[PDB]
Amino acid sequence: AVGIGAVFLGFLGAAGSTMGAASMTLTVQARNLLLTVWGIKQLQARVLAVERYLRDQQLLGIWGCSGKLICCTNVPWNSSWSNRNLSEIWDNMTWLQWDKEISNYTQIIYGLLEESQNQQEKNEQDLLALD
Amino acid sequence: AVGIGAVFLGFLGAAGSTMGAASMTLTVQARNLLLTVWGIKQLQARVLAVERYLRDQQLLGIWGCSGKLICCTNVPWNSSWSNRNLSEIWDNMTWLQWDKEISNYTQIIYGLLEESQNQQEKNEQDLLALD
Amino acid sequence: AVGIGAVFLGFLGAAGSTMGAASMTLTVQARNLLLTVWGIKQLQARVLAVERYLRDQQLLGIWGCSGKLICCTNVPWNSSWSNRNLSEIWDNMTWLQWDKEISNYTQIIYGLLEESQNQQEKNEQDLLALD
Amino acid sequence: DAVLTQSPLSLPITPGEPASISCRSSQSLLHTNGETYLNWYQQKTGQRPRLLISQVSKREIGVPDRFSASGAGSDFTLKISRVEAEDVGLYFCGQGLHWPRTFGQGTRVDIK
Amino acid sequence: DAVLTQSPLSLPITPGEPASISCRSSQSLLHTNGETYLNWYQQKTGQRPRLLISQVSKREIGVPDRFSASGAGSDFTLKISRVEAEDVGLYFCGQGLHWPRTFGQGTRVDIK
Amino acid sequence: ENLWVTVYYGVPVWKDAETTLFCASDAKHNVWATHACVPTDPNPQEIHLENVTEEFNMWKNNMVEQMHTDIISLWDQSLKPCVKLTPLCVTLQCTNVTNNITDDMRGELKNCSFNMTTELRDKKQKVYSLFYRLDVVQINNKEYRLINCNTSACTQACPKVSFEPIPIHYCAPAGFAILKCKDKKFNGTGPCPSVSTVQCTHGIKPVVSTQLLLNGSLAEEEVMIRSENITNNAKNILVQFNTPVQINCTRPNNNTRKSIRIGPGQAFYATGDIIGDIRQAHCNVSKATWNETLGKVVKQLRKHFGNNTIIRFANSSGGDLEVTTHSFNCGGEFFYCNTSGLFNSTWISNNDSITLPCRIKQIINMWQRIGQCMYAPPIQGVIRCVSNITGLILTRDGGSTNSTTETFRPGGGDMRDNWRSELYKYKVVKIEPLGVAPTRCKRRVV
Amino acid sequence: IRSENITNNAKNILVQFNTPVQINCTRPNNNTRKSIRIGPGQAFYATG
Amino acid sequence: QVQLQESGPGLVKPSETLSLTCGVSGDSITRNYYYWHWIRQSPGKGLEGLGYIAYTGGTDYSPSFKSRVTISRDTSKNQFSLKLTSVTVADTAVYFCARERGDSYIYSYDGVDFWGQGLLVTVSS
Ligand SMILES: *[C@@H]1O[C@H](CO)[C@@H](O[C@@H]2O[C@H](CO)[C@@H](O[C@@H]3O[C@H](CO[C@H]4O[C@H](CO)[C@@H](O)[C@H](O)[C@@H]4O)[C@@H](O)[C@H](O[C@H]4O[C@H](CO)[C@@H](O)[C@H](O)[C@@H]4O)[C@@H]3O)[C@H](O)[C@H]2NC(C)=O)[C@H](O)[C@H]1NC(C)=O
Ligand SMILES: *[C@@H]1O[C@H](CO)[C@@H](O[C@@H]2O[C@H](CO)[C@@H](O[C@@H]3O[C@H](CO)[C@@H](O)[C@H](O)[C@@H]3O)[C@H](O)[C@H]2NC(C)=O)[C@H](O)[C@H]1NC(C)=O
Ligand SMILES: *[C@@H]1O[C@H](CO)[C@@H](O[C@@H]2O[C@H](CO)[C@@H](O[C@@H]3O[C@H](CO)[C@@H](O)[C@H](O)[C@@H]3O)[C@H](O)[C@H]2NC(C)=O)[C@H](O)[C@H]1NC(C)=O
Ligand SMILES: *[C@@H]1O[C@H](CO)[C@@H](O[C@@H]2O[C@H](CO)[C@@H](O[C@@H]3O[C@H](CO)[C@@H](O)[C@H](O)[C@@H]3O)[C@H](O)[C@H]2NC(C)=O)[C@H](O)[C@H]1NC(C)=O
Ligand SMILES: *[C@@H]1O[C@H](CO)[C@@H](O[C@@H]2O[C@H](CO)[C@@H](O[C@@H]3O[C@H](CO)[C@@H](O)[C@H](O)[C@@H]3O)[C@H](O)[C@H]2NC(C)=O)[C@H](O)[C@H]1NC(C)=O
Ligand SMILES: *[C@@H]1O[C@H](CO)[C@@H](O[C@@H]2O[C@H](CO)[C@@H](O[C@@H]3O[C@H](CO)[C@@H](O)[C@H](O)[C@@H]3O)[C@H](O)[C@H]2NC(C)=O)[C@H](O)[C@H]1NC(C)=O
Ligand SMILES: *[C@@H]1O[C@H](CO)[C@@H](O[C@@H]2O[C@H](CO)[C@@H](O)[C@H](O)[C@H]2NC(C)=O)[C@H](O)[C@H]1NC(C)=O
Ligand SMILES: *[C@@H]1O[C@H](CO)[C@@H](O[C@@H]2O[C@H](CO)[C@@H](O)[C@H](O)[C@H]2NC(C)=O)[C@H](O)[C@H]1NC(C)=O
Ligand SMILES: *[C@@H]1O[C@H](CO)[C@@H](O)[C@H](O)[C@H]1NC(C)=O
Ligand SMILES: *[C@@H]1O[C@H](CO)[C@@H](O)[C@H](O)[C@H]1NC(C)=O
Ligand SMILES: *[C@@H]1O[C@H](CO)[C@@H](O)[C@H](O)[C@H]1NC(C)=O
Ligand SMILES: *[C@@H]1O[C@H](CO)[C@@H](O)[C@H](O)[C@H]1NC(C)=O
Ligand SMILES: *[C@@H]1O[C@H](CO)[C@@H](O)[C@H](O)[C@H]1NC(C)=O
Ligand SMILES: *[C@@H]1O[C@H](CO)[C@@H](O)[C@H](O)[C@H]1NC(C)=O
Ligand SMILES: *[C@@H]1O[C@H](CO)[C@@H](O)[C@H](O)[C@H]1NC(C)=O
Ligand SMILES: *[C@@H]1O[C@H](CO)[C@@H](O)[C@H](O)[C@H]1NC(C)=O
Ligand SMILES: *[C@@H]1O[C@H](CO)[C@@H](O)[C@H](O)[C@H]1NC(C)=O
Ligand SMILES: *[C@@H]1O[C@H](CO)[C@@H](O)[C@H](O)[C@H]1NC(C)=O
Ligand SMILES: *[C@@H]1O[C@H](CO)[C@@H](O)[C@H](O)[C@H]1NC(C)=O
Ligand SMILES: *[C@@H]1O[C@H](CO)[C@@H](O)[C@H](O)[C@H]1NC(C)=O
Ligand SMILES: *[C@@H]1O[C@H](CO)[C@@H](O)[C@H](O)[C@H]1NC(C)=O
Ligand SMILES: *[C@@H]1O[C@H](CO)[C@@H](O)[C@H](O)[C@H]1NC(C)=O
Ligand SMILES: *[C@@H]1O[C@H](CO)[C@@H](O)[C@H](O)[C@H]1NC(C)=O
Ligand SMILES: *[C@@H]1O[C@H](CO)[C@@H](O)[C@H](O)[C@H]1NC(C)=O
Ligand SMILES: *[C@@H]1O[C@H](CO)[C@@H](O)[C@H](O)[C@H]1NC(C)=O
Ligand SMILES: *[C@@H]1O[C@H](CO)[C@@H](O)[C@H](O)[C@H]1NC(C)=O
Ligand SMILES: *[C@@H]1O[C@H](CO)[C@@H](O)[C@H](O)[C@H]1NC(C)=O
Ligand SMILES: *[C@@H]1O[C@H](CO)[C@@H](O)[C@H](O)[C@H]1NC(C)=O
Ligand SMILES: *[C@@H]1O[C@H](CO)[C@@H](O)[C@H](O)[C@H]1NC(C)=O
Ligand SMILES: *[C@@H]1O[C@H](CO)[C@@H](O)[C@H](O)[C@H]1NC(C)=O
Repeated sequence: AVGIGAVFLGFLGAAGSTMGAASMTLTVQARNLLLTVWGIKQLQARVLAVERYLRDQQLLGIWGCSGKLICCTNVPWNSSWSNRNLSEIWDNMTWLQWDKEISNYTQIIYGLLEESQNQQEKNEQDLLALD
Repeated sequence: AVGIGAVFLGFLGAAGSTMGAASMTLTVQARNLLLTVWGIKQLQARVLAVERYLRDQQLLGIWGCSGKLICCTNVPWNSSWSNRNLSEIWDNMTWLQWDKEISNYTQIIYGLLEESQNQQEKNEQDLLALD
Repeated sequence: AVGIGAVFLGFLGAAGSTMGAASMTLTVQARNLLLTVWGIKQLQARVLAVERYLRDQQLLGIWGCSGKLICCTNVPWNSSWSNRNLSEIWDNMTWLQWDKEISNYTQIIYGLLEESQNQQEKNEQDLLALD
Repeated sequence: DAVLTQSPLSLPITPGEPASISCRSSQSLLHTNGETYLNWYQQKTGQRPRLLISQVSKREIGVPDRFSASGAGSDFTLKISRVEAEDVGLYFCGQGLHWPRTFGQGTRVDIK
Repeated sequence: DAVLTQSPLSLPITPGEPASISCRSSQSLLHTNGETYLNWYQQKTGQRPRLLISQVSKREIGVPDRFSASGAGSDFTLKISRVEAEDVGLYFCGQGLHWPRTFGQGTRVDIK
Repeated sequence: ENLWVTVYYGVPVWKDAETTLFCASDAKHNVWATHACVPTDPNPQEIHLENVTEEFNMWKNNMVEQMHTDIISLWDQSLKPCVKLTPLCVTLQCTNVTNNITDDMRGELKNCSFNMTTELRDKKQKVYSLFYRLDVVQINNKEYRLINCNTSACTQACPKVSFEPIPIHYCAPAGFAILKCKDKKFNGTGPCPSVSTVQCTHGIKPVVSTQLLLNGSLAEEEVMIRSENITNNAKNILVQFNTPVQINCTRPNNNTRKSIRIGPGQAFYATGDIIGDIRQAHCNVSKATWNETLGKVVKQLRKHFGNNTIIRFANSSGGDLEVTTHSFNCGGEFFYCNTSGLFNSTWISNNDSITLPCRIKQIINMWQRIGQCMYAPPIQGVIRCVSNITGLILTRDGGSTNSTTETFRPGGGDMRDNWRSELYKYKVVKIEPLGVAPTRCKRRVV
Repeated sequence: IRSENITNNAKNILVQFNTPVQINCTRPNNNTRKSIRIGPGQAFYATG
Repeated sequence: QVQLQESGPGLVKPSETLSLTCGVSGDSITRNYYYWHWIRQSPGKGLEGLGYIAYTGGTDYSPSFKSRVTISRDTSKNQFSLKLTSVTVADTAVYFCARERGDSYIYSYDGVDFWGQGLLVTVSS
């Protein structure tokens, strides 16, 4: 039942809400990702959906987050990308606008995460090898 | 070689065994999950198997068991769901009968597990933010 | 820029390098793993590539290394498999030669790893049961 | 105010035959999020209410499977596969979407 | 030694039409790993040079979108989609592949 | 102060993309296969989104192209099992029908006789059939031949497949979604103030028309004018009505059917002798409703070109019969009506029905195909046709700075416009659940 | 020189050059094409 | 952001040693994949790279100046210096200190990120 407390909404229902409020519905978006010519077309659609999901999972796997909807990384943020306040982003901006703003700097963050993960992995292996 | 010690059984050979003994053979079941019209028929079967496996993997991924066969959770078990002894379920019942009895409450348990894991992720992230 | 320090190299370009030096380039090889008749051929190729990647990830999932390229295990290395010093392997051998030398004993190591993970899984569950 | 109107007001019956109760709403119960909100209640003579079915067609735990319901939009009905002598009492169809919350006038069931 | 040669020596233009600069190398800049290592630099009168584009076609952060470049192997060109009056100064093209590092002679841009 | 970056999975971020949507239906023979369409959802869910706006822009969406390709695929798949009319190209001897022939119908039907083969290759048979004047040419009683003989041989439509345009629902695949604009006054382009997500689109009627849109979805509250560039006279103008105008079409000729065994297991369904009186086929439309509808269209169209200017309506200019006359296959009969009586009036500033004649044709090629035609078999009995008009496809007559008498003209060619008028409220998008944003969380070093 | 077994006379011998030679071939006859319609929508291009 | 600043004397007599020092602020000289160069802008002849120092301490000198340039580092105060012997009149130029990008094991990065301010040295009495 709807009330003054929490709200359920639907798939892609928090697209117009701020990032802070939209971060609570990360599970609903993730759980919905999954005549011979027509058979080829249907199989193509299913295969493409599987490749996209596998690519996203692979990208997550390369980083230090095996599997979880929210995870933390050990690299500081660079103002050069945004420079915006902390509270002003989560409480006054939606996900679409933020994505549009960081779209020109995604590849750099994607490379930095991989670099940090490789360094952390080798350091952890060396640290654990002193037993 | 067979003997008075442990037995190996086969693929789904532990179906007649109790839940306690069948829980030791969880790896064998999990490791066996993977004319143009004929080509379509074979590709359809292959894609169906891949989709089913990815579905189960996604369900495990949403929870805190993305990479292990046996994992514990934090939600307690309400007595109304079964009101049966622990020793009698593991040592006097099989998976087929237990699955038949709990089939009417699987969706509720899945929803509770998903919500609990989401809340736990938010709590861990909030606590980790202090450091 | 290229210099006396590190070197970028390319995809499968560190094959000639020693194992110790090639172990730092695992991410580059892992990240690159992803008219009706022509459609059947391309779909078959894509399905085979996805099945291969899924099989590799499944093998890693069975072991306790489901979300990391580098991990550690509790089963030691029996001398009968290689009977060679540690330094001569990482600093004087390549992956192609080490792979060709252990090719006849890979299945045994795989079985040992799976059994060790199953035993550790039940030991850990039994130990955590006290809570 | 979302008013609920049930029909028939009285349903004289006997054991061993099916029964049906209908509930209609003045406003559509389909929420913006694509979900429906309707619950069926039961209340014996002098006892407190009891929730039988929820979310239109989601059977509660501990209630026998004889009771059933289905519908969408503004038309919903409650179907009992086989009624028993202990099923006597008032029946209500509540809604938990529009404020303030309201319930139907009530339908009574008694032996013929 | 891999030397760089630029052309034209001077580029007198006016605010209102595009501009283009070219830079070539004596040796192939395509390294054995499959990556080019040419970069473009801009230097004002009595000021430190600034890196505009990297890896042939990568608009450094904080540089206006009005600049762009392309090339492969031994031919490269720097084109300005929209030139203003503050783009007066020298332009340098350099390679970070061969040793010793080399830079072009330097073509200056000035208002006609 | 320090900020650390973190990655989030499952954000509602999305972007435009191209994808091949699969058809869905109720899953209840007809010309449309419908066997490749999976059953539709028992109760489709519509999720309305608040505070979001999307840049809808028709005339470029791949939905219309995909639908066109799908219609072509089903149409071709419905003609392959049918028989090929290859031995029909023979020297036809014809004579005009003079039995109770009227002045307007005079010379339209030609009683033709010719030699045709049979089930045995060693013998032939002499038969006769009726053919329309539009499907025969003279060879220089007189000798004649079919119009498609010198172009290409084509098959005949099977009698078991009906031409009923049942609805079809397009649904996006996994990992994609289709947005819907709920605005009641949505323009052909621009940002939609109220966007809503839906699983499957509404039932789209795959009707066929050339000048007047029929059996479609009407406007929600008022007449809407659609055009990619209204200032460009070379661009077609689409108009959608708010209320429909009924039209009654009929074929009073009570003709019969005759089966001619042209081979082993192959039969040619020819036109038999017409019994009873003979009259011309025509359609009707109320004058009052048409006048009111035209007035409303003039009122809505004047705000785009100015109040002072006066607009005018004129009939078709000329060209092929497909574009110069309204066509629509109903009752298994392809019609071609002369719409010159509908656009015959001016609009100055500030007995009860209209009848228009029609012509029937049996050799229909459809679209812009010349090497593959289709022979429509005759339909026994009298044909009655009632229909709802939903829209029109107008064309501007290029003129100088007259600033008056803006002459408009009906006429549509490509079938893409018909589906554009129905798919203007949808656009397919691709979701990107992976997101990145900063926060105060660091990493627990172990 | 390329060959699976040079000592086996039953195997083909492949030779690759380092510099090419030019060959000029031509059909001096100035023939004409003639179209013959052998059926509905079908034609046979005969030699004129 | 990172800032570079050179220090030393602007006037030197001919035929003796010449020493310059360039400080680093905002970043550490022991960075995982970055190099530090010394480039001079001579009038008319163009830019010239004297040499560079890697993060590992290894020095590299150009072939035409290998017998005259020398680079040292001091990680305790986050700065590096260059020594140049047998100076001549032709060495008069603006000496810069900059930091370029090293090719990491995983990815490749090129380009000089930051430059100093430049100090003109006159070789004349
Ligand atoms: C736009 O929408 C209108 C709806 O308003 C469509 O009009 C329909 O047109 C079709 C023909 O194209 C009509 O179908 C035919 O109706 C004939 C009359 O039969 C009546 O009575 C029977 C009793 O069982 C009803 O089932 C039937 O619906 C009618 O009410 C039938 O005799 C016809 O059957 C013959 O053809 C079919 C194949 O089509 C064969 O299977 C049969 O065996 C038989 O040979 C046929 O059913 C339909 O009735 C019209 N509807 C209405 C409400 O009038 C327009 O066609 C549509 N499109 C266009 C372009 O305008
Ligand atoms: C569409 O936009 C409106 C306008 O921003 C959204 O309404 C806003 O909802 C938030 C809740 O996430 C409200 O914030 C809270 O309001 C209460 C009011 O008592 C306050 O106590 C809290 O501290 C907090 O500020 C916000 O006020 C409210 N804005 C209004 C009502 O003007 C709406 O949620 C958006 N919907 C979607 C689907 O994005
Ligand atoms: C991210 O990069 C894209 C390009 O890859 C940027 O898009 C570009 O944005 C500029 C404006 O900053 C557009 O310039 C246009 O200039 C004309 C003439 O002055 C003006 O009339 C327009 O209104 C517009 O300003 C440009 O067209 C646009 N696209 C391209 C392909 O260059 C985007 O701005 C970048 N975003 C950030 C946050 O850096
Ligand atoms: C099929 O069901 C039969 C029972 O009807 C299973 O036989 C049972 O196997 C268990 C194995 O643990 C036996 O337990 C053992 O009993 C001995 C003697 O008391 C004790 O010393 C051991 O420590 C252990 O408790 C059990 O007695 C035995 N029951 C009978 C009647 O033979 C059989 O294993 C089942 N087979 C499959 C494939 O599920
Ligand atoms: C391809 O093979 C050549 C020849 O083995 C490799 O060059 C050699 O690489 C090794 C390993 O780094 C060098 O050894 C080390 O040299 C440094 C001084 O540079 C010294 O301090 C270390 O203690 C160790 O000796 C070796 O000197 C070097 N050169 C020669 C002539 O052997 C090359 O790296 C290989 N490249 C690839 C991509 O596999
Ligand atoms: C892993 O297993 C493979 C196959 O079982 C082994 O390859 C085989 O190795 C033997 C040598 O142990 C080769 O025999 C050869 O025989 C000739 C004639 O006597 C002799 O002149 C050679 O010097 C060699 O001894 C055999 O050809 C070879 N391949 C096959 C297909 O059998 C491999 O050695 C095993 N590796 C290890 C580390 O055990
Ligand atoms: C079309 O021509 C045929 C061939 O003459 C006509 O068929 C004959 O019509 C006469 C007069 O009604 C009959 O006596 C014959 O028995 C018919 N059959 C044959 C095989 O000769 C047919 O009636 C003509 N139809 C029309 C509409 O004029
Ligand atoms: C159908 O075939 C018959 C048999 O070939 C044709 O009859 C011939 O027509 C020609 C031309 O008029 C005459 O020279 C022959 O003498 C006829 N032969 C016979 C046996 O009658 C007839 O013309 C063909 N066409 C039609 C429409 O019947
Ligand atoms: C910006 O990136 C640099 C990379 O060295 C890092 O040191 C710095 O801490 C980042 N931003 C801040 C001030 O956290
Ligand atoms: C956030 O941005 C606003 C707008 O410029 C500014 O006034 C404010 O000081 C910033 N910081 C905080 C902590 O609010
Ligand atoms: C019964 O279920 C409720 C959920 O409403 C839960 O809070 C409670 O813990 C359960 N009872 C037991 C004994 O676990
Ligand atoms: C198990 O259930 C039985 C009832 O059949 C009961 O008598 C017994 O006490 C239960 N065991 C425990 C440990 O409570
Ligand atoms: C390497 O192994 C061989 C044989 O086992 C042995 O003779 C040699 O001493 C070893 N070398 C080192 C450095 O341990
Ligand atoms: C028969 O019809 C044609 C038109 O198709 C006409 O030209 C001819 O004069 C007519 N002949 C007679 C006798 O009516
Ligand atoms: C076929 O004949 C008709 C009528 O004589 C003519 O209009 C058409 O152009 C012809 N087609 C071809 C391909 O010759
Ligand atoms: C729709 O919007 C575009 C863009 O503003 C405009 O050019 C066009 O005239 C509009 N059409 C109508 C019918 O309002
Ligand atoms: C529309 O047509 C006019 C000419 O009537 C042209 O000038 C204009 O560029 C076209 N496009 C738009 C977007 O207005
Ligand atoms: C159309 O109108 C005319 C008016 O005379 C009438 O005779 C005819 O029967 C009508 N046809 C239909 C199908 O209503
Ligand atoms: C068509 O026929 C129906 C029959 O009920 C009639 O009501 C309607 O007015 C007719 N329309 C026209 C335009 O004749
Ligand atoms: C439409 O009806 C009005 C009623 O007053 C009449 O004045 C007008 O002339 C009519 N227009 C046409 C085209 O019949
Ligand atoms: C045309 O007339 C309407 C009133 O009917 C008025 O609202 C509109 O502004 C007028 N058009 C112009 C351009 O003034
Ligand atoms: C209708 O269009 C045709 C085009 O050929 C023309 O000849 C005819 O005159 C037009 N009708 C009227 C009434 O002008
Ligand atoms: C359509 O009807 C009008 C009525 O005057 C006529 O002039 C015109 O020629 C007709 N069209 C054709 C193609 O005959
Ligand atoms: C159009 O209207 C005029 C009015 O004078 C009339 O003479 C003419 O015949 C009409 N044409 C048609 C095709 O209705
Ligand atoms: C056509 O005529 C026949 C004559 O027997 C009659 O039975 C049939 O009903 C007529 N067709 C219609 C549609 O009335
Ligand atoms: C035609 O329009 C009328 C009036 O809106 C409607 O009642 C009827 O159902 C429509 N018929 C079809 C086939 O759309
Ligand atoms: C290739 O090398 C082998 C081994 O040396 C030799 O036997 C063979 O003759 C060579 N091939 C040719 C074509 O000479
Ligand atoms: C090549 O041919 C010779 C005979 O000419 C034969 O003896 C030999 O076995 C063949 N194969 C090889 C690999 O030499
Ligand atoms: C080939 O050579 C002969 C020599 O007589 C000459 O006549 C002929 O034209 C040549 N052909 C070509 C294609 O060069
Ligand atoms: C071949 O004959 C044609 C005939 O018109 C002529 O035009 C052409 O020039 C001839 N070719 C040569 C090479 O003479």
